[PDB]
Amino acid sequence: IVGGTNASLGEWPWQVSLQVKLVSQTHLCGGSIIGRQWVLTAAHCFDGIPYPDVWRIYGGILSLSEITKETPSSRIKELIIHQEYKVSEGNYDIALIKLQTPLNYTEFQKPISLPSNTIYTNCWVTGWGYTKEETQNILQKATIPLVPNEECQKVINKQMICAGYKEGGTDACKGDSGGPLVCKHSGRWQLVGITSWGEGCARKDQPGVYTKVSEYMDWILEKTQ
Amino acid sequence: IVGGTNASLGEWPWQVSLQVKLVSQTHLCGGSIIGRQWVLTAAHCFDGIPYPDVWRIYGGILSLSEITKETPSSRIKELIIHQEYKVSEGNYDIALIKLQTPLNYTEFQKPISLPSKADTNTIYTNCWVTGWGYTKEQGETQNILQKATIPLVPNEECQKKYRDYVINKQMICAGYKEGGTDACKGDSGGPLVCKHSGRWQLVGITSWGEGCARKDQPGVYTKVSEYMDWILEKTQ
Ligand SMILES: *[C@H]1O[C@H](CO)[C@@H](O)[C@H](O)[C@@H]1O
Ligand SMILES: *[C@H]1O[C@H](CO)[C@@H](O)[C@H](O)[C@@H]1O
Repeated sequence: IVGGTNASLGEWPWQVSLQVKLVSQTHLCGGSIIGRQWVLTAAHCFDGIPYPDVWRIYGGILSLSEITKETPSSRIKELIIHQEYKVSEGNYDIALIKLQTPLNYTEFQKPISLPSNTIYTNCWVTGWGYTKEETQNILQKATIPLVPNEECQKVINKQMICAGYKEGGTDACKGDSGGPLVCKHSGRWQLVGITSWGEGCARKDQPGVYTKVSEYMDWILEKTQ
Repeated sequence: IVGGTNASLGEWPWQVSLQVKLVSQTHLCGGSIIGRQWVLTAAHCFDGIPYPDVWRIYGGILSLSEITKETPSSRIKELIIHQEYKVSEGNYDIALIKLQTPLNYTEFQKPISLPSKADTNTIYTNCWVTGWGYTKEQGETQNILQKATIPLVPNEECQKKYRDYVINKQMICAGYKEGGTDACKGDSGGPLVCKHSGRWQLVGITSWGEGCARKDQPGVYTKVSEYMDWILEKTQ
């Protein structure tokens, strides 16, 4: 995350860190709790490392230093990458992770509501990725305005969402992929976007791109059975 | 394709024809669309004409005759031949083409999925080669795209079959013991694909041999899954 302030604990209980830890761990990507045994994240996070048993998932934390031997992790029972996703492009950048053991929610770990079709205000982003360019131990926060896609074009499908100041200076960078773009409306927080890609980490006029969760609901419901 | 049959329109929408204008414009290789601006092919296709500006790339067609000099072709912005490939030699025989201009996906022009490193134990039972190559050992390029189905022949038995050359892990062998069904001259760089699940996957790229359907001498194919890191690296 870049352009943004440090994270209160409990403020974003749905945020998880996906880590691989082959022999030792490493935070590679973010994700969102959406169900007791379900995390939503970006397909491209698993390009280099599609091996599910190697991944480890941590929620309800703020400082990655808190993770230790006696820190319960979640495991991937099943990794469901969209079938149209292809490594060479940013289309269909979405993935469901079915957890091995269903979580028991707390003050610090709870799900996000999926979007059920409007004009969002108060949209936010989070993550453990650097500002500018290394990895931060403490989760981060920045507020951002949606950019209409048709303007976003400066190929961007109906399945994408864009956000960013075109003055620039706040966006997400590596390690923030698969993390959530959320919005606060009808009094309720919703998960509107999944961070996917943008050229650079936004500088000046480069809005970031996000998978648009609402247009993948059929998919998500289909795959959760 | 020796021992094949006509493809239908839209059947193999990732298949492209790689041509060059020497005399009349001429088909020299095949290739596979793997993204809007990415085409995967064989590196030995450029052995004699390693000048990118010269090549025209055509997709979404069944008959090469459909191609008039008024049909729009894609051009090569960037030719990425694998770092370790050497010209006469048969290893690392793979190349990425970055197109000058994004393609438009249609019914007849689609990309094909690549295999995942987590697919590498998969046993594929339903495999196909397609191309405009010769249909007999000494023959002519074919107007209508050919298809042929052909079984994978495991590494060790394929090595047995080729005493003089070395068949490494980066390759993959397909053919019948009797022979008679194979890729021929003009099919190089084209796709070997396999249906697994409900999904087509690019499993190989036609490479060497071009014995063109000799007895017990399976066509040899570049094993795509072996190059995922390379591809991921080059396509960013
Ligand atoms: C969050 O808090 C850390 C403490 O490590 C500071 O580096 C900085 O104030 C950031 O906003
Ligand atoms: C509730 O679920 C938690 C998930 O971690 C387990 O520790 C346990 O099975 C309990 O029933």
